[PDB]
Amino acid sequence: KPIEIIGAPFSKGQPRGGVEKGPAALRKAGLVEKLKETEYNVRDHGDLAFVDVPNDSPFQIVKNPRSVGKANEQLAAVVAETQKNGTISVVLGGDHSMAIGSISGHARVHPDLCVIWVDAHTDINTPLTTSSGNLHGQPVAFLLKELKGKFPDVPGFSWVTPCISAKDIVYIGLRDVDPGEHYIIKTLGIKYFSMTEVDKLGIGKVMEETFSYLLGRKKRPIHLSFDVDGLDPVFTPATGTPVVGGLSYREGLYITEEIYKTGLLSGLDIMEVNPTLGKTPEEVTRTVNTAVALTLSCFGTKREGNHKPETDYL
Amino acid sequence: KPIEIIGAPFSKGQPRGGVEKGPAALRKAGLVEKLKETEYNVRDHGDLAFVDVPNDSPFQIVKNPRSVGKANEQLAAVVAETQKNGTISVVLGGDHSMAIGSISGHARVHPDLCVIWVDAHTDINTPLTTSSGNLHGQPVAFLLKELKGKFPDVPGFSWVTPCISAKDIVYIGLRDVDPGEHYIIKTLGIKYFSMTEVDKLGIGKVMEETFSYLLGRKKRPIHLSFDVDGLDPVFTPATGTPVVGGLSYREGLYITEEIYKTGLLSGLDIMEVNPTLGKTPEEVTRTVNTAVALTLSCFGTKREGNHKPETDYL
Amino acid sequence: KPIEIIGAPFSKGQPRGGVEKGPAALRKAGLVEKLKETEYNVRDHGDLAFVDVPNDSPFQIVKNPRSVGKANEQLAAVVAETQKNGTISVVLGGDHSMAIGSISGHARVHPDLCVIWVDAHTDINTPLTTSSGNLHGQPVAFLLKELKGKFPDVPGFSWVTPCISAKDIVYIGLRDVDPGEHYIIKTLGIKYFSMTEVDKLGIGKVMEETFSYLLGRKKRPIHLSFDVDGLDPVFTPATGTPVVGGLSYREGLYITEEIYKTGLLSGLDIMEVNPTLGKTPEEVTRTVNTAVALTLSCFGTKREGNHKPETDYL
Ligand SMILES: N[C@@H](CSCCS(N)(=O)=O)C(=O)O
Ligand SMILES: N[C@@H](CSCCS(N)(=O)=O)C(=O)O
Ligand SMILES: N[C@@H](CSCCS(N)(=O)=O)C(=O)O
Ligand SMILES: [Mn+2]
Ligand SMILES: [Mn+2]
Ligand SMILES: [Mn+2]
Ligand SMILES: [Mn+2]
Ligand SMILES: [Mn+2]
Ligand SMILES: [Mn+2]
Repeated sequence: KPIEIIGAPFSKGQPRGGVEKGPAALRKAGLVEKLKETEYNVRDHGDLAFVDVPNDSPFQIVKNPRSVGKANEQLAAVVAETQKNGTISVVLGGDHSMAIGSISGHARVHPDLCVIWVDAHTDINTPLTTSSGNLHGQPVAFLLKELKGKFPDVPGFSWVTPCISAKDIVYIGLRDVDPGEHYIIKTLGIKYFSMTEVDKLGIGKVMEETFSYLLGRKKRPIHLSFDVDGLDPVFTPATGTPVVGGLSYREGLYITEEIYKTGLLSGLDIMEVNPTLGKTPEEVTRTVNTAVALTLSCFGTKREGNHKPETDYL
Repeated sequence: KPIEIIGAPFSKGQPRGGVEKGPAALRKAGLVEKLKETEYNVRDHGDLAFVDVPNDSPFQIVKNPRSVGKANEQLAAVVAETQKNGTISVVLGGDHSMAIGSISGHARVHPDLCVIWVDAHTDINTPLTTSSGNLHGQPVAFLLKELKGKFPDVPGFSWVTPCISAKDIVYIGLRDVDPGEHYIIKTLGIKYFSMTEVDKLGIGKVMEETFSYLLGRKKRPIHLSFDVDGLDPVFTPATGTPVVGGLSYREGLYITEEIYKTGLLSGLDIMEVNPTLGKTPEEVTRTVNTAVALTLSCFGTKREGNHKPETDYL
Repeated sequence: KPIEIIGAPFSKGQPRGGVEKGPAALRKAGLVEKLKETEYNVRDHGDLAFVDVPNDSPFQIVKNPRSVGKANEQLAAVVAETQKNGTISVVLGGDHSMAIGSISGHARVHPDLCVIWVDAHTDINTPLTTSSGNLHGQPVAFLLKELKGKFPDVPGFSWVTPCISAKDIVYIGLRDVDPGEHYIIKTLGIKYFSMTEVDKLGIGKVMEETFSYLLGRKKRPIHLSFDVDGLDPVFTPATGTPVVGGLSYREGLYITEEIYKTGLLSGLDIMEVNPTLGKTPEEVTRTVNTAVALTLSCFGTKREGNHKPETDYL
């Protein structure tokens, strides 16, 4: 099966600059090279080039709506394309607002996909409930069907179509949820596992329930939108919104290990890696590497080790 | 339901100065303000003022017995009072020796309460088994019934009455127990979960067994005496007795989260926070904040998030 | 029951110098003294003195084969001796290649022993599958029966006899396995718990299955070969091969605590501690201490605490 790396050097989803340098560091850490060494065909599509919408006025509170709507429009197109040709799309990137485009382009080719969202935040704020207007905290809002027409239309997102419902998404890692965001997820009966659940249940049982809940009836494609801040700040210190008491490095690998085993991985999001937010070179390296490592886990790399088929090492 | 903050800036329970500055930093970190934002009525009773017993000679090994006996006498009175009026008493404080007074005053108004003691130490040394004489490591000894008249009477604790028995107390976090202390807890068949049990069982199952063991028959009030050193030194570095390999920040929040859900929280002890023991400002801040956070957990604040009832955020 | 400390300051098992300074630091940290304080008879046999084989040419890729074969030959003899007299042998040491000698000498006196191997690596590379030739990564290869005559004879290991089979060994901590190594352990149906299993199952259940799998039928002696790098780099930072996402300080104590309770501990290996690889004095101290602590756990020291029998502390 083929794999395609898509860089999405974008950062207008949030105020802190640096995330556009994300895909660049992930590659610099040998994400491709390493990937090639697995049982998958790798092809680097390069980093999409975004054209900055001049005079992008803030739609009420929502900031840079047109720049983000155009950036995501462009990507969704590219993702749909590689999905079309039967390959797995892997989106390295800047902020998490690019998930709007990634999950959209994916949904087109596979309208029956479900989403496993590993993040410390829900990112389900509507243009009406954000307190910052930063779009990187509203992706789920544009993609959900139930949240359709529950908020005014935004400059540039016209092209979007609420493709997935609240019964096809699952959260794992939540620990910092806004009042409104909590309202929406309790209102729409969305399935999730907050750090407290992860604590009570254990990561093993979490993944167990997440699959039987999303693949119970029909076995559909899986889109893994992984927000690097879903691990405790200790492991992935270089991000915009660190939040203590989160997933651990082991837990994050186990979650990507189990998803691999389901053989249903169709799309991936290695979002929020910001090479400029590390208090020391170490931290940034720590962060870029676990991101890399998490990605390789999604595509084979097992901790127990791996060996090439049909080869007798003795 | 009402809540009442009672500062007890005392520190003669142990040699290291600084803990009396405890309640002051907890408030400085917005403990009240934040508390108010929950579904509870908050009322700051202020910091009790302790009068130093002059010429307080050491009763054999036990040090500052009269100062501690008088400090705890004063508090017990105050705690009983707010307990009397039907409010939850929250004791911020200096050393853990003030637990003698807190649990006493509480016991009066509710003689059927049980105690969940999150600490790395047992603090069940009798004036006869301490090796330091520091009283902050003997609280349980004065409160237990079975340990009645098993040690000589001390200058100033006359007013105390062994109110609870060893079948109403539960330990969670133990990892540094003296020879004698271990003897006593094995002798009196006291229930506890040492870091090893927490390791074997998982925090989820720990809490499960702790409740069915203390609320199995009758559902009684719960007194949570939380010694901040019960978390690993990494999370709460500013204390008198750091001990590695302890509870983690997540575990600590889960323990306070579950206790909240039992709806039986009557008294709380946020003991041992020492603003002057942090190797760097960071450490102190780290410590004061998790202490704060643990307290808010006890009264509502959930990681999955919260929203105000009867309010339609859409 | 008696205990005997045997230093094996050897380091030709791997390229990085420093490990021969291992036993010296472990003792410098009071390993003996502390040990004495337990219910065991302690006797320091001192550090074996190894004679360097001059002109030790590399057998193909395998390096320093004669120096290592002679070093291990010497030790096996000493270990068999103290095992003979009915005492427990504790081998402090340099690299893990010395396990060949330790487990051999042990097997002689107790041919029915099983091995619990706490390590991040399998160390089951045959002189034919190593990529470095470093012997500290091939111990199991020489000791296994099934791997008999599957590789050419090496200069100096003639004296060895594949004494244990793949159904008497168990791995716990694996997270960095070579392709070949993985092949061998899957081929020989060897039992193990990789960090992923530890994650899914929990350490408690791990130990549970490890015992019922090795002591299910017959209750035999246990040889614990503990590779200090089996803990995450955070706790034992001073080693040759750090690997992230490994066992935690608590987990490591639990594993040694449970093995103690089985009352079957016959031999111990406190391998790989390298006092010269610590980025700061702290790290080395951190490392030497947990090593020490893990050892004391094997012989009694419980976290819940200990008290001397027949002594009424009241
Ligand atoms: N509540 C915050 C959410 S911050 C979004 C964090 S993320 N996961 O990087 O998208 C907001 O007001 O935007
Ligand atoms: N074993 C020690 C116990 S130190 C008490 C620690 S605490 N939890 O802060 O009260 C003593 O001799 O007092
Ligand atoms: N695959 C490595 C294994 S490194 C052995 C690590 S240890 N546990 O210290 O023996 C090799 O090529 O020797
Ligand atoms: Mn996000
Ligand atoms: Mn996030
Ligand atoms: Mn205490
Ligand atoms: Mn304590
Ligand atoms: Mn090893
Ligand atoms: Mn190793």
